[PDB]
Amino acid sequence: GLLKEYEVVGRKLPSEKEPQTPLYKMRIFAPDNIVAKSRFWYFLRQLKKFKKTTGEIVSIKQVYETSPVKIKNFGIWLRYDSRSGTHNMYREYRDLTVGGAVTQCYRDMGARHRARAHSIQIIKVDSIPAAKTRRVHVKQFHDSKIKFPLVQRVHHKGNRKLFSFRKPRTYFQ
Amino acid sequence: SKRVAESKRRLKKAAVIALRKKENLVRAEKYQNEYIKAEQREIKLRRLAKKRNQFYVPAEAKLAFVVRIRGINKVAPKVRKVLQLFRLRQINNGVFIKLNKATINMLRIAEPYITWGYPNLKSVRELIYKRGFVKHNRQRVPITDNFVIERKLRQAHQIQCVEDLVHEIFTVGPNFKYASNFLWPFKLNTPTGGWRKKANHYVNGGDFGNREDQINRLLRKMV
Amino acid sequence: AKSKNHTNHNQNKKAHRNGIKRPLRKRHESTLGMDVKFLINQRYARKGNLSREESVKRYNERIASQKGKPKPVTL
Amino acid sequence: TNSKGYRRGTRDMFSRPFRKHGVIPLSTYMRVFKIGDIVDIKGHGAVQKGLPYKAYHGKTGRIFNVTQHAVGVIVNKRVRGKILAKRVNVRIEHIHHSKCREDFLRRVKENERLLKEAKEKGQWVSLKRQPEQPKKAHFVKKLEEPIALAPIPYEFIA
Amino acid sequence: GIDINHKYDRKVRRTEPKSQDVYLRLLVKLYRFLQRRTNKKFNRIILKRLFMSKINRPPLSLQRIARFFKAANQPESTIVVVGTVTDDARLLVVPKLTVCALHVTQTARERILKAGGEVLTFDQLALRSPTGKNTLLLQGRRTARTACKHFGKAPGVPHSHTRPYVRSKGRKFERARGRRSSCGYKK
RNA sequence: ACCUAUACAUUACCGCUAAAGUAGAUGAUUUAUAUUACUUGUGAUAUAAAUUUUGAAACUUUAGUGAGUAGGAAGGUACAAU
RNA sequence: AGAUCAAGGUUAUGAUAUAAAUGUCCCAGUGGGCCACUUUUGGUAAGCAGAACUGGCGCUGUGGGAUGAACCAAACGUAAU
RNA sequence: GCUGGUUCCUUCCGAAGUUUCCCUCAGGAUAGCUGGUGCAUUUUAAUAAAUAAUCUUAUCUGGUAAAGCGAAU
RNA sequence: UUAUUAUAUGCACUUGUAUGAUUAACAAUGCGAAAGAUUCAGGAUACCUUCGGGACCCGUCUUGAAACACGGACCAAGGAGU
Repeated sequence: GLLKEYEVVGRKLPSEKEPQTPLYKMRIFAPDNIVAKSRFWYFLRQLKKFKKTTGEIVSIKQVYETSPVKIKNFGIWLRYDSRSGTHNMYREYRDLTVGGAVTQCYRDMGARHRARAHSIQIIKVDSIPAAKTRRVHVKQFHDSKIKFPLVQRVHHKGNRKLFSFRKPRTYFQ
Repeated sequence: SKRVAESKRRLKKAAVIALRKKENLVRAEKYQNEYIKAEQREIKLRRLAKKRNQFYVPAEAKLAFVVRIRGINKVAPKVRKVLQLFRLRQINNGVFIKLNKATINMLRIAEPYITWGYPNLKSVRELIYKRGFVKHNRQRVPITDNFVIERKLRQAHQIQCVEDLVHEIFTVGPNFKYASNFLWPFKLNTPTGGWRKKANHYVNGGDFGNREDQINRLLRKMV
Repeated sequence: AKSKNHTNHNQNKKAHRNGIKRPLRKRHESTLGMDVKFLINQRYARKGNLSREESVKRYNERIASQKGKPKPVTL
Repeated sequence: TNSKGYRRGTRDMFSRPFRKHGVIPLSTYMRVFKIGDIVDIKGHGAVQKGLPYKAYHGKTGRIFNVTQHAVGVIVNKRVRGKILAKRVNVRIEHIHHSKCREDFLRRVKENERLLKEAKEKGQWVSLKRQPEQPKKAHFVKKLEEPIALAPIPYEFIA
Repeated sequence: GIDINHKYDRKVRRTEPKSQDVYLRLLVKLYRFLQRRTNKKFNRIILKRLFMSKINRPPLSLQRIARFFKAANQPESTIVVVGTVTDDARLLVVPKLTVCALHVTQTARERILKAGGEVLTFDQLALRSPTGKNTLLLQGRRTARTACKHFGKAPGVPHSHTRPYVRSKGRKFERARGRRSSCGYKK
């Protein structure tokens, strides 16, 4: 999908020896509503006793990050399992939206390390301003004025004629 | 002395058919204003509990819709038995199910052949209007009017109209067991656009198990 | 030779085909092999059941022969 | 290449517990047992006078003939597959009292009595059990320490 | 697709008389009409009993015609018997009674008529009591007969008592080993 | 997005299986109209024309449904004689 | 332990019923099995040997895996969509 | 007690390679599985205040996975 | 009080809509045509021509046969549950 962002809150349903059990919350990136509510329990079966049903999911909501046209560079903290090899990482991407730079992580982490997305865990995601971004492929996209004449298209192959007539001479200068 | 008898029958069968139509109008009017005060209350409760900074949980769902999704062979004799008792014996049959602890542990058992979720009113209506059939001594009678619910269910329950079926199913009433076992299981057809894996869970791949709001959107393309 | 002596495949598919056949729920059951009197006593109380309406009240009047039963509450 | 015979593979059916050896406590002979009562069978390993066989330890059934110091129980034994009704004599310390009726017999009282208090108010009975429903819609305040409280992993480094 | 309807969805019964008898296959034609247009259960159990074999329509002696009738309180209830009413010499004095039957032995027709009451075919019943008011519909025992004495046999259980297929009754005919505790065992 | 089964679905047809209906036809039923009792109004009577058998072992209605060796049961079919 | 009276509310979890219950003919065939998940013993291993469970093949076509007895889908009246 | 064959067509249902015994181990008997044919009938049978088989409840049993040797052996 | 809904349409009369597994109105083409004889549709009947798709040889025993398993060159008569 594209990994929207949620804030999912727990309960430990309130049995009589203790009413009002203490309401923990998470920050979950999942493609959909209901899979966000089951990451929550996989990440509750490590920190609190608390399973379903011994617990509840009190109000979650999908959140809609704050500035969708600022050009912030995210820095995510990560934990992932290899073939033999559960490892911490720390990765950085440039994106307008937070859930766009967690899904930027997955398709990159999954390619570069083979990393199937059930063995990746997000352990922090924050915007990191500048002059803290390490990660050389970010901090070359910093310096205004950035000239960069990569004459770029997809250059749609080829066009509406299969047997075209015109020999498309890319450069056009 | 026959023609005296029949045209008193024929004019008291008219007055009872007339006294159903108005009694099935203002009864469908009452049932419709429930489903407006209901969903507007859950807006009212959230816009209340936000300003009082409390967390408003909604109600846990009763009334699933359960549809056999996958295959009649290679099935084991304890998922073979739950899916008989849920009346789901073909592919793309669906029944209405009241949810408690006692059938949810049965949907757990029959989990890899079932997708389920909790249905919209539009989904409850469109399933008995477009696809909806009826048991007349093991026969599968369609709907064709609402005499055919008035027959078997008005004398021993108080269901007589088609919206009394919808009311006894959306609001999971006391006569729920009578008005799910009335309806022959809904022989839906194959969703246009497709499934996704049929044999990985909905959280991983997409089918079996709880969709839990998206049985509505699946049933759009299935009905 | 030796291929397959003593297996259980197909053995509870058979035993669940003309299925597993709970016994019964019989109102009366055989008293065959019970305590043999016991049963001669109950065969003596079955004959002497003679009062439906008549003597079944009458012996309360015989209880009043000792103005009731104050004493025998002990043994 | 066998079992056969009569007490084989009873190194743990008729083993005694941890430190419950010794003299059988004397209430076991004092219990009253009636005809048609229901009863369990745990073959007591310290009494050899008529143990149940190993195919009946674990199984409950109805008494229907009581004697001087043993009881003739009716235990359902599954054979292939036609469940038989057996007729087993066992002694007393190979028997306990069931509890499976004991809850119901207090449900028969109360449904007689929950209709008895509703005999005067009239309405309404609500006698039969329900399995667990969904709970309701609540709302819960923090009220008490607003959120986060926020568990987030860090689970490897070790 | 559906698993299943197996079997036997084919339910099991007989639905017309196997007798090609032109008299019986006409009383059926009648009693179809007396139970689809008067839904009595009295008339089912005459259409159902016009179908069965001669086992399942067993004879019923003249004394049980009478021994049941004298269980009183219905002194004009005709006795309805879908089968044969034979004659009991062990009854001496026969009460005046009215009889419906498929066949009546003549030594019983000579006695009932002499008493004297009636003997009715089943078309005079229905022209008299179509709904079966004041009738007594009886049947003699279906396992009266001695073919039924041999069903079914494990010697080794304490309850069989079920009659081998010998050729002859005597000693030196299945009376030795496996019946006596001396020879072999007691069964 | 899209392609793809003898699966799913809605329809026609064949069988099976399970139900249900029909037999006063010197009767039933129409259409008109004359008369009519008249209840305002609708029935009953006369006329004229009309439809109304089925090896009831039949006809009509309704629903579900269909793999098969070894194997069993039903209904047909070829041969020749009395 | 029983035989007859007196009182008893709304019948006492859920969901199911392609009908179930029962005789006879214990009538035909069969009494060489192989394959597979997970469990497992002998062997160094074996497309080997032997067991436990479930499902299949045997008896089974069609779709898929170029190919195939068992894999994955799916079980099959003649046709259209 | 072994090899070969065993002649029409449709329609319906549809297996077993297991158990016990046998100078038994390429065979029988024997039960399981199968078909036929009925029959009895239910406010789970014909114009339910009652049965029956996966979950729930309640309650019994168990010594395998795990755990243990700062408990016995 | 603000609205909302239903009931208070008989007598006639339509080529009207519905509902009896809701297909029928308009036109064109062509004459069963006396014998004589065309039009339009259809005919893997049983073949030849042209293409596409599928497609291993039966019987048998067998866990498994197209088998580098056995019988079978072909044809008529005979031929086996009495």
